[PDB]
Amino acid sequence: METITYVFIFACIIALFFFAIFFREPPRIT
Amino acid sequence: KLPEAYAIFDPLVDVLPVIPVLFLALAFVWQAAVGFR
Amino acid sequence: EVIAQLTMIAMIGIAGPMIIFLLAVRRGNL
Amino acid sequence: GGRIPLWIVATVAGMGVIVIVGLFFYGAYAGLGSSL
Amino acid sequence: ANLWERFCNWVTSTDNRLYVGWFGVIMIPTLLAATICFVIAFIAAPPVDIDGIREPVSGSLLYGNNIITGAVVPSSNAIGLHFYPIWEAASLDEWLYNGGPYQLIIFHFLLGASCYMGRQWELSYRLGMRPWICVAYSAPLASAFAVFLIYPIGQGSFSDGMPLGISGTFNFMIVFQAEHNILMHPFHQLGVAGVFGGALFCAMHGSLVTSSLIRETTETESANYGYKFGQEEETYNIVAAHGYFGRLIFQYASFNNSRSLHFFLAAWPVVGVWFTALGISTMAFNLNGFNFNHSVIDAKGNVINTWADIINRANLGMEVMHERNAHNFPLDLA
Amino acid sequence: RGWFDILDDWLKRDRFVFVGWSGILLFPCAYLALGGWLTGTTFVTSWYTHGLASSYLEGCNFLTVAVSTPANSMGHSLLLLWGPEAQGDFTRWCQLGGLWTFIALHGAFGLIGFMLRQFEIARLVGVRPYNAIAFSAPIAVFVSVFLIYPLGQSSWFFAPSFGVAAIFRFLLFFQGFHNWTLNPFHMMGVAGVLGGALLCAIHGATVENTLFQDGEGASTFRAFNPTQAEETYSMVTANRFWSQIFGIAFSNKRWLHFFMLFVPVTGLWMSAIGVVGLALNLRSYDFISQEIRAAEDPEFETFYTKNLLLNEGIRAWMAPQDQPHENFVFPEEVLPRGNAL
Amino acid sequence: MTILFQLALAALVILSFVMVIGVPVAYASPQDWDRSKQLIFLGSGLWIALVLVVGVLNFFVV
Amino acid sequence: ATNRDQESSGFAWWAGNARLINLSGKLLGAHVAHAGLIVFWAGAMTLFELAHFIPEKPMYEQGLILIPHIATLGWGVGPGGEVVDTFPFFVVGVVHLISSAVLGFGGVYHAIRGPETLEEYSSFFGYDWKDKNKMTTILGFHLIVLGIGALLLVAKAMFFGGLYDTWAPGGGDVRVITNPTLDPRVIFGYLLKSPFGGEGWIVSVNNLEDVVGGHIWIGLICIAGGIWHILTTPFGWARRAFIWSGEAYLSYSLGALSMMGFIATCFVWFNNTVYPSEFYGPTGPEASQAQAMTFLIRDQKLGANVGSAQGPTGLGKYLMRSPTGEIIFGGETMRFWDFRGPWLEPLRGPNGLDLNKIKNDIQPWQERRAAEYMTHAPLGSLNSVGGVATEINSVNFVSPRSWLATSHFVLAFFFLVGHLWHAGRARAAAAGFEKGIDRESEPVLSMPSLD
Amino acid sequence: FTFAHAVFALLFFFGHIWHGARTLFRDVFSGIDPELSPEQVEWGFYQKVGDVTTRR
Ligand code: CLA
Ligand code: CLA
Ligand code: CLA
Ligand code: CLA
Ligand SMILES: C=Cc1c(C)c2cc3nc(c4c5[nH]c(cc6nc(cc1[nH]2)C(C)=C6CC)c(C)c5C(=O)[C@@H]4C(=O)OC)[C@@H](CCC(=O)OC/C=C(\C)CCC[C@H](C)CCC[C@H](C)CCCC(C)C)[C@@H]3C
Ligand SMILES: CC1=C(/C=C/C(C)=C/C=C/C(C)=C/C=C/C=C(C)/C=C/C=C(C)/C=C/C2=C(C)CCCC2(C)C)C(C)(C)CCC1
Ligand SMILES: CC1=C(/C=C/C(C)=C/C=C/C(C)=C/C=C/C=C(C)/C=C/C=C(C)/C=C/C2=C(C)CCCC2(C)C)C(C)(C)CCC1
Ligand SMILES: CC1=C(/C=C/C(C)=C/C=C/C(C)=C/C=C/C=C(C)/C=C/C=C(C)/C=C/C2=C(C)CCCC2(C)C)C(C)(C)CCC1
Ligand SMILES: CC1=C(/C=C/C(C)=C/C=C/C(C)=C/C=C/C=C(C)/C=C/C=C(C)/C=C/C2=C(C)CCCC2(C)C)C(C)(C)CCC1
Ligand code: OEY
Ligand SMILES: [Cl-]
Ligand SMILES: [Cl-]
Ligand SMILES: [Fe+2]
Repeated sequence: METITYVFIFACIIALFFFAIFFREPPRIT
Repeated sequence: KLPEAYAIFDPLVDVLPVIPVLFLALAFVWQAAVGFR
Repeated sequence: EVIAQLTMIAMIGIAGPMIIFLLAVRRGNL
Repeated sequence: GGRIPLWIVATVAGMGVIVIVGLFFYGAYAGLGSSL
Repeated sequence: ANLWERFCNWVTSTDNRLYVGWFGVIMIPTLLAATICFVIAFIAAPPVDIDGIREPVSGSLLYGNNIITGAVVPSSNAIGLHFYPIWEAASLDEWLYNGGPYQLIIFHFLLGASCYMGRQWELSYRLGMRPWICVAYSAPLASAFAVFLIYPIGQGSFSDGMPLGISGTFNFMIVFQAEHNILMHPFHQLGVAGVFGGALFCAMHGSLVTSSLIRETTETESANYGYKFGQEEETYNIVAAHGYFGRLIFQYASFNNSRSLHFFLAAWPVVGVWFTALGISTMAFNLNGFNFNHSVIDAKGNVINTWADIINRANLGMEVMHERNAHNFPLDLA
Repeated sequence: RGWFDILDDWLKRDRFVFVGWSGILLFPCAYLALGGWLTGTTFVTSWYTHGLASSYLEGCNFLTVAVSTPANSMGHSLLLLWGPEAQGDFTRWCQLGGLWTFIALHGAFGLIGFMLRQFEIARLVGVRPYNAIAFSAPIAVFVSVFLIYPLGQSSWFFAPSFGVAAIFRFLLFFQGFHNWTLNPFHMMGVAGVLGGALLCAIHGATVENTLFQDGEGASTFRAFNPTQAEETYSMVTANRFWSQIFGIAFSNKRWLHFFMLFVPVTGLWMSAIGVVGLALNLRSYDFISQEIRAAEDPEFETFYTKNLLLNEGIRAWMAPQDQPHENFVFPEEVLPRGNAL
Repeated sequence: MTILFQLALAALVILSFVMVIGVPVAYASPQDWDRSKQLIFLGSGLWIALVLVVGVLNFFVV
Repeated sequence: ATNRDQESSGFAWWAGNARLINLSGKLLGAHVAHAGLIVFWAGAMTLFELAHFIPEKPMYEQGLILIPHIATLGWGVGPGGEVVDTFPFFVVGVVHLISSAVLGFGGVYHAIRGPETLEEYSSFFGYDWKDKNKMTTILGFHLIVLGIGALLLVAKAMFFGGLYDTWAPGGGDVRVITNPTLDPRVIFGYLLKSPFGGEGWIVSVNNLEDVVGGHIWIGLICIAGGIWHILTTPFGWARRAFIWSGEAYLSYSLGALSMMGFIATCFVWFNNTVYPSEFYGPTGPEASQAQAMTFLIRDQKLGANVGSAQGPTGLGKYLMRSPTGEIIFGGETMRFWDFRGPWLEPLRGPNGLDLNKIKNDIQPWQERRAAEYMTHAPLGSLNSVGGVATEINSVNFVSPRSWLATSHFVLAFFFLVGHLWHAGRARAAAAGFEKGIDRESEPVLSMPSLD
Repeated sequence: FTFAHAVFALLFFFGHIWHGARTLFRDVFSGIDPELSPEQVEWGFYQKVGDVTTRR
């Protein structure tokens, strides 16, 4: 169970990365 | 040892290798002279 | 012995600043 | 107020520290603290 | 145009969400191969005989590790500095036993991060920027080359390279202290100044700029909305930050030129970390930290211990226990 | 104008070195922390407290001089010069370690003074006091390491001695007895310091490499007027660079400098907390699961077990001389050692 | 001729020592490009001769 | 104000040597004067080493880095590297040092008196950085000069007394080379060797024939390239690939020098042919192999059968197999089994170390060398306490190999930084945005958003 | 008990600093005055730091 848990958290972070790059709030020039 | 003829120059010879560092220092004495224009 | 060493390097060392000094008096081309 | 040029005091003062420090490294090899 | 020109134009395009570039053509494959191997070895690779003494160290999560203890283990001392590609093994099983993943990961990683650095230059050229961010990155890059490549070379073995793990790194640091007295090495003292000072100046700059933010918001909204992206004008009063900080210390220990202040921020940590990467890189060749062991003695000749001698007793503790089964002869000469 | 008001006037005068009310605390305690350090690393021994030399006078160099902690037998005494131990005798005070408490406590009140000075100057100039707030992390470190940690231990003996190599010894003590590298509070502190160093370097380099051409010479420093309105570098080109190089980028200058404050300040605070634990020997020393397996399975080895073996060598090899007051006698045959070495 | 080689040798050294300070001051002083042309061109041949003379004397003492 | 201040030249004092970029005559003086400094140091240092040199101590016990370079060239040395005539050291010393003064003189003249710029005084010496024909011609001249230099080494080896040959029997001796290796299968086989363990790229060159023959090829290669470039102009492809500027050429050479310092570093660390251990002390690998040899010898004398002794791990305590089966020394030194040295190769057989030779044929000179080398391993502290980091003060030693390898790694690293700095700047300056971004035409502002 | 309270005491020091500053600097919590001149922060203009009444 502990291996699954460490792997799951690591895998959530990689998915965070993807959304934070590709689905960021686009910076725009007000 | 040096050749015994040049023994009286042993202490000159001990200090000679550091002379190139004094050139670097001399450049700063010089720019201080010209006020770092 | 070491006064020999220190007296040589005393003279060699001041040699540089003196050049700068002389060239200032003559309003040399510093 | 400025009779001695700054570039001179700099050189004098520098070679003064160089000496003091130079001496401290000498003492690292002589007398107390030299392992001898 | 022709096909090669379309490709060149896509490769170097400043309109791609992530810049690719010529350096990026080498970086992408090499970083991907390093990362995939690393993730899979960290989770599933079987024990590795790091020290070449048929005494395998388990590094992976499935063989009873956690995040803190796990590692990709350096390759066998029996291999030394020999190249150990997968295809030089008789089987994957032999490759896993002898630590091949480590070689594959660090070489692809060093290459990709070398090209990460060149990519930084390259994108800055396409954008019309000044080019020296990549110089800044050279400090961390140089550091990584030291623990993963230079130090193996000096010592004859990638088995003495820094492990890819949290506890493996600590192992590396302790052993390094016993064999090199890195704490007594000025280049590491310069590294610590680099990173303590880096953090100091980081906190200072952030605190000082934040102190002098221009009232542009109400007390119920984040002050951060006082800044609008791209905006022409500055959002803090540097004159005010100087006036505060010059009084904190004195007027000329404080910066009033923003460019000189930011160049100082860049240079202080970068230089310090260069020195500490040079520290590892020259201790790789056994020019070690200062040795003041039994340096003070009394008129008779008894040793009068100093803090250096106390450090040396710790060092000896690390020396005599590390790799406890790998020494047959009395001096640990590599 | 009352006399308090006239004294305010003079203390808050614009001079080369601002004084303030906070000065009355800051300058005297700071000078004496500094002074007693210089004095004590130049002239004072650790022979009676530690069995060590520790001054230039004895032949130590800049790296090995220390003002060393008082003997363990003093407990947590304040070691006042006029107190029961030294009884007003200056020489005996120096010899029993009084300069350590002198430095420790004058330094503490000087740090107070400095933070108040940060507050006092902020108020008069009219800026927000985020710098004083940032100074709270150095104070948490100093208090945790130098005061709280020994107060939980047997005596001031085990606080840090004020010296370059004395501090290195402290580092290694903490590895061998506390396994402090394994401690998550230290790990967060490492992240904040190395991360702050990172922010420091990357921010400085970005500004330097996105500058606008505001002059015509190759020395770019002279194209900045502290009173100009305009940003001196391009946030927009900075953002695009890092967006395409690293995938994300700052877009907000305020948040960026607030983050620079936050990261190293929060990291030192986290490390302070771990040291408060260690005051009590409440360490993250072991992983129980690894130990139960290792005890039962002689073929199970990890970097975690390899490091404890090193810890074990540090403790036994260094303790007799590092804690002389314990009169530890370890025969050769009990010393842990691997093969040959 | 032992003492005669030490003669030439400190000649070299007391000539180098002059030529070292003198040549750069001579050069960056505007006054005497010509008043000092002869000086340096002489000390030069003098320097060289001294080196050569010391070079042959070595093989009579060293 | 002939440049020489910041208002006119655009560079501040701390980058004042960039004021010289387009002052060919002052720039010529800076280089000659600086060459002066290099040849001065060769001269002062050698004499310094001579004054401090005791011929009865090994070179490596006395902090010497330049005299070992002279000894390797075959001067002043006899069998086993014994010093037999110090006079040549003196000569190298004085001649360089004398020579520094003429160099000295020439640089200070050009940097002060002479024309600041050369291009109107004589059309041959003056140059424009952007003249692609003039640059390749200077390159060609220097190429030829280098090629000659390489052939000077060949001349010393073949016609003028030979080179120290650590592999020459009887324990090493100077020796004239008569059959240099010309087969380019060998000479250029070294270039295609892996730089990894057991191959060593060109660092592995282990005999003086290959060394001399490589320098015939390189000399002739440089002389032929010199002519090439003197007669040619860069082709279309090369013009479109490079930046043609003073600073870019500088960055190309900083690149080159960096690469070379790193190679030097590994040369002095691993190679015991053109850095003989007689002179430089043992290599790190050598010292560690020597330790295992020393303790093999001691225990065999006591009665140990060293081929059948199982150590604690299950591997042989003295001898084990490398991963391709060779008999090698055991213990940690298993990483060093690639080591080859004259003291050790007599025990080597077709399958590696030969147990019959180990049981019968170890001579006292091998025992001595192995003990000497084990106790001059290149470990020491920065203040020159010899040994491991935990050693007590007493032995005042740091191996020349450590000094030469650490100094040149440091140097090669900073010269790679220099490359990146100046290459980057040269590209920016050529594109015209090295002073910053043009507010009125900011490039990113004319680009579409990423998202 | 001891661990938690010493830890909590330490953190609460930081809250004292945070809330103390916000009381004494409430006026500029949202930012510094956008119309503040160097006569007020630069050196010498005022004999007492901050006091506009101290010209020259
Ligand atoms: C200091 C030495 C030096 C320098 C700086 C130059 C510089 C130059 N040479 Mg010259 N050259 C030299 C020595 C030198 N040469 C010598 C000694 C020879 C004799 C063989 C030549 C022969 C020569 C020829 C025949 C040509 C040049 C050309 C050029 C120009 C283009 C070079 C180029 O593209 O770089 C190299 C850049 C490349 C992109 C080449 C890519 C090849 C790969 C990436 C490198 C690996 C190949 C390598 C040579 C072999 C591998 C060794 C490996 C095992 C380590 C440039 C001005 C060219 C020119 O325009 O002539 C007028 C040309 O055609 N040179
Ligand atoms: C190897 C080191 C080196 C060399 C060769 C040079 C050389 C040069 N520099 Mg650079 N420089 C250096 C280091 C060096 N510098 C460093 C470290 C700094 C930073 C402080 C600078 C900062 C700098 C600036 C700011 C400027 C130069 C300039 C120059 C050039 C003209 C200088 C001039 O007018 O002197 C004038 C000074 C004097 C006449 C005073 C005396 C100098 C002489 C040469 C002393 C020689 C002493 C020697 C012992 C002679 C006796 C030996 C004899 C027997 C042979 C010249 C080619 C200038 C330039 O580019 O001009 C356009 C310029 O403006 N440099
Ligand atoms: C690469 C270095 C170099 C270069 C390119 C130049 C180039 C120049 N110099 Mg400088 N100069 C140098 C070094 C250099 N000099 C040195 C070292 C000195 C001091 C000895 C001088 C002293 C000097 C003075 C005092 C004057 C010049 C002048 C000139 C110009 C004309 C020279 C001429 O026509 O000679 C023609 C060439 C010859 C007659 C060829 C024979 C010269 C020797 C014998 C060549 C031997 C090469 C050597 C053996 C190779 C090995 C060197 C070393 C590795 C051992 C020209 C711009 C003149 C000037 O500026 O105009 C007023 C001038 O008055 N130079
Ligand atoms: C005819 C053209 C020519 C030649 C042959 C040289 C030769 C040389 N120059 Mg170059 N130079 C030239 C034109 C030339 N220069 C021009 C036109 C400029 C621009 C004005 C420069 C600018 C320049 C600079 C800036 C510098 C040089 C330097 C050097 C020397 C390199 C030191 C070296 O590698 O020695 C190491 C030793 C070896 C590589 C081997 C041994 C040396 C051999 C025996 C010398 C033989 C040289 C001889 C003249 C060549 C034969 C004729 C040839 C045409 C076939 C070398 C003697 C450097 C120097 O030291 O000058 C003081 C330097 O800093 N040069
Ligand atoms: C080794 C680490 C280290 C040192 C030496 C250091 C030093 C300093 N930091 C300061 C400031 C700061 N530091 C900050 C964040 C940080 N500071 C950090 C790390 C350090 N900071 C880190 C890592 C951070 C990130 C959070 C901020 C935000 C500030 C400031 O605003 C302030 C400043 O102006 O920065 C430039 C200055 C405080 C001036 C003062 O109190 O004077 C008064 C002096 C007194 C009261 C004496 C202190 C007595 C000491 C505590 C004990 C005696 C010590 C001996 C004299 C010396 C012993 C030496 C041996 C131990 C080797 C001072 C230069
Ligand atoms: C070989 C020989 C010779 C020659 C020699 C020579 C060539 C010399 C040189 C010399 C030199 C070459 C010297 C120089 C010196 C210098 C100096 C001594 C400097 C110092 C510096 C300083 C001290 C600095 C300071 C400063 C300043 C100024 C500014 C800024 C700041 C500072 C602080 C940095 C003779 C003749 C004897 C003879 C015998 C042999
Ligand atoms: C304790 C006490 C006290 C007080 C004291 C004090 C206050 C003192 C002072 C003292 C001091 C106040 C001193 C000072 C000192 C100083 C020093 C000793 C310094 C030195 C330095 C140096 C040596 C430096 C140099 C350098 C370097 C190192 C590097 C870079 C460069 C230079 C050059 C800068 C009292 C009274 C209460 C009494 C009781 C107790
Ligand atoms: C340009 C310039 C510069 C630089 C300079 C230089 C780098 C120089 C060089 C110079 C040089 C490089 C010089 C040299 C000289 C040398 C000499 C002066 C020599 C002499 C020799 C002799 C006299 C010898 C003798 C002897 C013998 C034979 C035997 C043994 C003993 C004896 C050693 C005594 C500077 C940065 C400052 C500044 C600006 C400009
Ligand atoms: C002497 C000797 C020898 C030999 C030698 C030889 C024969 C060598 C060769 C050498 C070589 C043969 C080298 C080569 C090199 C190459 C290089 C180093 C290259 C580079 C290139 C580059 C750098 C490129 C770049 C680029 C690209 C790629 C793209 C576009 C852009 C650019 C152009 C930038 C031996 C070892 C046997 C032995 C001993 C001695
Ligand atoms: O430090 Mn100790 O030394 Ca460099 O090797 Mn010899 O022992 Mn082992 O393998 Mn990793 O570690
Ligand atoms: Cl270990
Ligand atoms: Cl071993
Ligand atoms: Fe900033």
